[PDB]
Amino acid sequence: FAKLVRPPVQIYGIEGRYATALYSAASKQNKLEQVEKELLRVGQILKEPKMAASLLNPYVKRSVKVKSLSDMTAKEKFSPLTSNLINLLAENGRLTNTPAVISAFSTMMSVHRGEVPCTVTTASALDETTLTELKTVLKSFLSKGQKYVDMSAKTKIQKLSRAMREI
Amino acid sequence: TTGRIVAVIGAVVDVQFDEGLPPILNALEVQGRETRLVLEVAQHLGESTVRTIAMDGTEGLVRGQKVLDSGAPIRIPVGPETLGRIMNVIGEPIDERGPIKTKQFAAIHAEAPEFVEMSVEQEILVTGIKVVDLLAPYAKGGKIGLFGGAGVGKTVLIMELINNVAKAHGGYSVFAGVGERTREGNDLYHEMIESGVINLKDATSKVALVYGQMNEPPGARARVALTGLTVAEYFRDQEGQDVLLFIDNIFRFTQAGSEVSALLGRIPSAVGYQPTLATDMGTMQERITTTKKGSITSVQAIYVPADDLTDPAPATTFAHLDATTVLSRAIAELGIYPAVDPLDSTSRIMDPNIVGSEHYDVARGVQKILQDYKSLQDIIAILGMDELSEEDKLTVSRARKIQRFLSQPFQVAEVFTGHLGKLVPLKETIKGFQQILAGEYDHLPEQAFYMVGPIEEAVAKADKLAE
Amino acid sequence: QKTGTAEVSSILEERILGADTSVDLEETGRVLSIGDGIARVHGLRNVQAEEMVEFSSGLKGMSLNLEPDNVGVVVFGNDKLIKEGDIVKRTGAIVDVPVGEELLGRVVDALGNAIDGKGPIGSKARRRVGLKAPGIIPRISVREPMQTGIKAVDSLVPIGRGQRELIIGDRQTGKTSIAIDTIINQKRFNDGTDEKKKLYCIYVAIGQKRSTVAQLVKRLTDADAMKYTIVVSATASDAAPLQYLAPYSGCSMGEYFRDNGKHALIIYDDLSKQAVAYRQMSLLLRRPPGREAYPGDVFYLHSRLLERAAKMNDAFGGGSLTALPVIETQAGDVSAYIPTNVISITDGQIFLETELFYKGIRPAINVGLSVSRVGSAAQTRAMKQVAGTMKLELAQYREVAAFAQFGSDLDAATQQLLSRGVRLTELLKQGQYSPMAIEEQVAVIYAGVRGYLDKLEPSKITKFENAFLSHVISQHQALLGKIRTDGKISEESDAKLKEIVTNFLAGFEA
Amino acid sequence: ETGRVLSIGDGIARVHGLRNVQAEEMVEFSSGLKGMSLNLEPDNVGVVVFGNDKLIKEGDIVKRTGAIVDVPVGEELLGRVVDALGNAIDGKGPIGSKARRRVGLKAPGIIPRISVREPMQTGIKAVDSLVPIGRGQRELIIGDRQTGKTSIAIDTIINQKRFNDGTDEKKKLYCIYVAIGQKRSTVAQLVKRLTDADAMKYTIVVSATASDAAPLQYLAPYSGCSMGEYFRDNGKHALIIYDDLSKQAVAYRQMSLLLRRPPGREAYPGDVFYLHSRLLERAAKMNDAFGGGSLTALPVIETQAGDVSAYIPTNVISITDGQIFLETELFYKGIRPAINVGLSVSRVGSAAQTRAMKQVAGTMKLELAQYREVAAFAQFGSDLDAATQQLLSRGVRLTELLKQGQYSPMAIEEQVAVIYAGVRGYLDKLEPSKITKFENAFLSHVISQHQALLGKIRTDGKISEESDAKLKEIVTNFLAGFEA
Ligand SMILES: Nc1ncnc2c1ncn2[C@@H]1O[C@H](COP(=O)(O)OP(=O)(O)NP(=O)(O)O)[C@@H](O)[C@H]1O
Ligand SMILES: Nc1ncnc2c1ncn2[C@@H]1O[C@H](COP(=O)(O)OP(=O)(O)NP(=O)(O)O)[C@@H](O)[C@H]1O
Ligand SMILES: Nc1ncnc2c1ncn2[C@@H]1O[C@H](COP(=O)(O)OP(=O)(O)O)[C@@H](O)[C@H]1O
Ligand SMILES: [Mg+2]
Ligand SMILES: [Mg+2]
Ligand SMILES: [Mg+2]
Repeated sequence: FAKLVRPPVQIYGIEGRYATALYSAASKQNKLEQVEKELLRVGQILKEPKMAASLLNPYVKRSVKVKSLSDMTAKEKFSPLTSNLINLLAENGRLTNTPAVISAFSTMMSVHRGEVPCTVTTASALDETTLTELKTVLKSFLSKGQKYVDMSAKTKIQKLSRAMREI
Repeated sequence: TTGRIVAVIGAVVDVQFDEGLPPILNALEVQGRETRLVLEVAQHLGESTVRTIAMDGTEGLVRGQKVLDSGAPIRIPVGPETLGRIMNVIGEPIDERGPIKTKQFAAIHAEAPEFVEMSVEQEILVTGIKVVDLLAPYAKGGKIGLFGGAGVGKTVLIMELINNVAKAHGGYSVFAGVGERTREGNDLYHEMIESGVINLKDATSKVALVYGQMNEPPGARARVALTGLTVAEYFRDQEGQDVLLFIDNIFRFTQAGSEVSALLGRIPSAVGYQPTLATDMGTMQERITTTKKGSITSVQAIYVPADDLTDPAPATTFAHLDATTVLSRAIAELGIYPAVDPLDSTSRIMDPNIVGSEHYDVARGVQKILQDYKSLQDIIAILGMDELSEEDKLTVSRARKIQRFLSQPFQVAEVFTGHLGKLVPLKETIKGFQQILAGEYDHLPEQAFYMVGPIEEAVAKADKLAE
Repeated sequence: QKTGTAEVSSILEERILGADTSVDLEETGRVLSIGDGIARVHGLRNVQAEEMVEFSSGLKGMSLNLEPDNVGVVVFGNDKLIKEGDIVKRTGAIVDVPVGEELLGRVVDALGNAIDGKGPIGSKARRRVGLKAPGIIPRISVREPMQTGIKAVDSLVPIGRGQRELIIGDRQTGKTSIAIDTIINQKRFNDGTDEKKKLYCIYVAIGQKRSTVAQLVKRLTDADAMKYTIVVSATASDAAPLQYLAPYSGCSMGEYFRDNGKHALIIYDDLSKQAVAYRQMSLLLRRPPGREAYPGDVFYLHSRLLERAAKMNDAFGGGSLTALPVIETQAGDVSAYIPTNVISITDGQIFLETELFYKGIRPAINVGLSVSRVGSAAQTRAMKQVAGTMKLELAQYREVAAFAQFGSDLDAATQQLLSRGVRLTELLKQGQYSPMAIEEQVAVIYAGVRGYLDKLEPSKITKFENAFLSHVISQHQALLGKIRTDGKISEESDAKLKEIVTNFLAGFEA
Repeated sequence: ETGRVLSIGDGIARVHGLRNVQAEEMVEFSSGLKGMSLNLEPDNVGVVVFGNDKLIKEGDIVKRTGAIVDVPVGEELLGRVVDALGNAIDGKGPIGSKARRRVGLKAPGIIPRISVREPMQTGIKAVDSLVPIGRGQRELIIGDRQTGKTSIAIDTIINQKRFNDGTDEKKKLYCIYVAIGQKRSTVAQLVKRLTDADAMKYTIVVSATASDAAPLQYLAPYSGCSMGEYFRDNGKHALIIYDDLSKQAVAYRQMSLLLRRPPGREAYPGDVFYLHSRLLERAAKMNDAFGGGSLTALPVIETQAGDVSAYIPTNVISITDGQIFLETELFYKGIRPAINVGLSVSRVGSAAQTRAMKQVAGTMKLELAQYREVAAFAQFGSDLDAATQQLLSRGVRLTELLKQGQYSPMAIEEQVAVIYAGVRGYLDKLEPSKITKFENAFLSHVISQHQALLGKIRTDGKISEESDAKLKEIVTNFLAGFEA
């Protein structure tokens, strides 16, 4: 019934379906950012030498795994309206999945903010702007300052080409 | 509202809607095409997305393309200004004569004439085709079906039908070629302008044409028949008129339904038809009917896939008929056109209290003797002919005569036959056979009954073949 | 696929926020998806298996799959009226139908609603369409005749009350007529004074076109049969679950008469088309396909239904429901999945054949294949003492039929059986809508089965029986009407018959 | 400009990107490989690779073309041999392809057309008399393997020399010949056959064979169609021969199954009808207002043990305007070309002959479907009346007539010559075992003597009582000069 804040990143179609939820669950209370960081933290509350004996453990089950996740929520920097995307993955048996659910939370966050096109040879241009390939030049200026059938195919073969300057 | 294509396979496009989820059946609008593209909604997969069939090819679409909720089911140029005009799947005219001009439009997805509206009156429509009239007469304003495997004369029959029945008729006719040959539409347009049931000049056109041939998508074919009947449904309910609705070929409707069914999410059923072959047919034959308000004589032609009359398509079609003419390859192969199986063809009004004891008693007598001859058939042809009774060489003799006298040079088949057309009035048919049956021509040789009209025209060939 | 319904966005979002639509989805739910007459639904967390629910847009539905994360519901009606979101609501609904005499003459739909346009049905009672059949003990061995008044049947394929005889044959062979005439013939008992012998008729039309069911009721009306007949009808353009259901409604409305010491006859025309519908629901519900794509319960389907006709012992009313299901076979294949099943469930078959039909044998009953396991026991004694012989004689006639042709010169001993045979055969021919009284039958069979017709040209037989029948019916209403009530053929009635037969033939062929 | 490769296998590349790619639009691959979009799904484009997908690897780069798939067109193709995409492969350096038509063209609707009236001659007595084709017709050649299905389509192109090496600009017929599924060893041996008899000049030959990728056979007969669509849409006459659609269908099946489109009957996909329907509609007889140009299409189907119930063979028969059946049985029996008259139909009848043929064979097609049945009834040695003693006394001789050599068409005039011999009853008294040494003479005797009569009938295409009269003696002037 409820209408849904589908933010123009969309992402999936089948699986990281929780993610596509909280860009709409968040965008009511504008706590997008409160969680953009909350998740970053939980991503490692579980990658402990103390949390993997349930992380991938069909041994305890939906019993002492959800009410043992009233801890790693209430306790820590959480306990909001996002201690629940866990309490869901907790019940809906997909704790083994959250990493991917956080991953996509991002790639959908940084399309309300940044843009993602990348250089050729190294890092991310993060062109957080209202226009694509506007600031693609004026941000790579901080980069300086830091014919016979066959020969046809063999010339484009070096230009923008192959295994050369790639490394 | 506005919607965006999410995915596209072959003929099935899913679409996503910000707000206005269109109800199933609702015609949707693809924004951005050099020719109009409609998407009949088919289901709600949920998450504000709807799967749909395209009423034309999806070559070109792109993930995100703009789609608009036309708010309601496909709508067409129902009305009197359709005569002489070649419509199509979605209304758009295609004889090149600029918009069909009417301010009355109806959705092609109607409900069906309730119980209480059913008419129980049936009276014999004579066709002048001997075999049908003698053994299985059609009934004014009733569902008729033309069964046929490929190439046995199904389509030609329906021509010689529209020639005879639909010419000496002062009402309205609606011929709708679903899923067959485009060549054969062009072919009929011009014969139907030579005869001028379609007249390009005045407005004396008595024939609406709807068309969606074997060159169009599954979407189209699946609905072309829904259109052509919406067209003839008007001329019925309003006028109180006598609407002649011809279809060719009502089979292509279920086949078309088949092609997309897969991509729509259906475990297939027997012979691999849709799990819905049954009801798909029902909520659609149940419309091609006759109410108290008006009458529609319907003449469908059904393809029999591989001649197997049990193939779930032609099989399920039989329930929906009042008179069925069934065509036989083995008969056609013997040169006996129209290849009607005088023992698989049936009418509801073949009742002595409807056609009279003379008619009835005479039909059934012919039916019998042909059946008896069929029975001696593998005695004789493998164990010496003259080893037969006296009684039997007699019931063979007459039978083969009867069997041939049942052929007719059709007027639309002169091109093939070689004899000038023909047409026999019911009572000269009854009389003709009654005679042959009675033993009155046991002297004239076989070929004399092959391909003549009224019985006498055989006594003609009886001497012409002599000296 | 991997995922799972309910689990996504629309639903997902709100398990985070905090959603509080009072009815914790116990008493209601909302449509997660809808197509091809299936409506997957979130919530209804308290529906029972097979419960009836109401759609926001007013439509009716049935809960066949209770899956873990959603209820799968099949839609009683066109579904353009349903969309993702619509709220679905437990109505506390019992699927039950109108019951009792107030239906005779009516034409209801699959669920019990008048559709004859004659307004309200004064249904004093309701009964649930879903009911177990009488077990082992409530019953006693079928013995009272259920006479169709068709010579071929009442002599060679007896049906008793409580029996399930199957009308089975290719299309267009007279399967439905066999049913019709049977209903018609019932009247003579219903307008008599014997309650023990009346029979109330439910005729369930499944999957046929309206122009037909209509036609049908006109004919049943012209015979003044409608007065003791209920006509339940789930026609071709009705939705699936209706058709699926119709026969069990029908069974329930007769099951009433059964349990009130009365006697009903139900026709399921056509039990093959019901199967088809149920198949459709099963497939779209995504349930494992088997042979011909039918479910694993398409036997269980029909055996639930047909085991519900019975003959209640005295201690239970003495009542009876009798079923004539009708199966369409394809190219005569009676080993196909559905035929196999029904033929298996029932206790007799009347097979009809097209060659028979055109050869002249109408009704076109193949008396060799046809059978009733109740048999002699369902027959009056009179009938028994001619039918027996006839059966045997036709049987021999059958063994030697080959020499009909290549035998115009063979042992005068078997020249005999041929003659008797073709004659007996002529006697089993019968016109449409002309059901004969049992004593009448016994007479005309007596004639042939005792020789008297042997020296008459086969042609004339159907005319002789026509006049001979008439003669006795107006004249000797005496010891005709006596053959009936006494039940047997008296040492004395034997003679008053031989007198009328031989002396009437005499003058007939003179 | 386009994006990633998600996964690759079996000629099916999944692609994560291409977000603005048209459905049915051809992409291009890292390695320079032309692919194709067919599954536009939420999170990827499944693409059918048009060649060896070894070169492709996860992660490669796929780039849009913007274009729906298209091919070389026009006279600059005649005499060549091109693969399914138009590329030349006979080693003679590119074609002069100024004209570039799209494969995915829909067919001519109702108006652009006109009843098929134009005789498309095969030069095969059997076909040209009893199942005559006409320009715009689709006539199916169907039969078991090694029955003669191809030596039909070949004998027909080899017949079009006569018209293409002359003046009359209507009688001219340019030929395309798709070769789907066959082995190169054959395509070649076949071109060689064309070349020799000198016909290769007026004949495109698109060839997508055994070793060619799957989508390449899928597409081949379409490509070869566009090329023939030009010739019609520009006022000229084309005859395309798909050999064979059976093998094509199989190919389409592969793509479809690998694309994970749930399988139907015999594993084929739902639209496996649409496939042949749409392709085969694109042959038409354009009406004057559109060029007068045509596209006659001989599709070819191959049956198993004769089974014409097979999904496919039943589909294609429902589509074409009639067909010729083949039958190994007749073949070995002596009836070469093995045809089965009674079972072959031409849904255009005489409307597609000269009034010269029509007069010798216009009610002889319903005669060799009754003389047939009336020699299968009285097979045994007994007695039959005055009427049916003759029909047999004739036919046996008549059939010895449609018995025809191979790679040796005949011009319609000569066909009318021999057909006349019998049909008018100038053979009704000769032992069949000779009716061949006979024809082989009486036809080289009335080409060496009367180029006269041929002249007329060939031109006006009819036999006036004039022409007829001359015949009536040239014949007679021969039976008495041999036996009597
Ligand atoms: N006893 C009879 N004598 C002569 N004709 C008969 C007889 N019984 C039935 N018919 C005719 O047979 C026809 C059809 O038989 P029907 O009762 O419909 O069998 P059916 O198996 O139901 N065919 P269908 O319902 O279409 O699958 C009718 O038109 C009758 O008039
Ligand atoms: N009219 C004829 N007279 C004598 N031999 C013939 C004739 N026509 C064809 N043949 C021979 O029969 C063989 C088969 O001819 P073909 O055209 O390849 O039939 P096909 O069914 O297409 N074979 P295939 O492509 O393997 O299916 C040849 O190798 C010919 O030489
Ligand atoms: N009335 C007829 N008289 C003689 N031959 C006929 C007749 N009708 C059909 N035929 C033969 O049957 C062929 C196919 O006819 P058609 O009706 O198109 O088959 P289909 O039933 O698939 O539409 C014709 O081309 C013709 O040679
Ligand atoms: Mg046709
Ligand atoms: Mg019936
Ligand atoms: Mg070949």
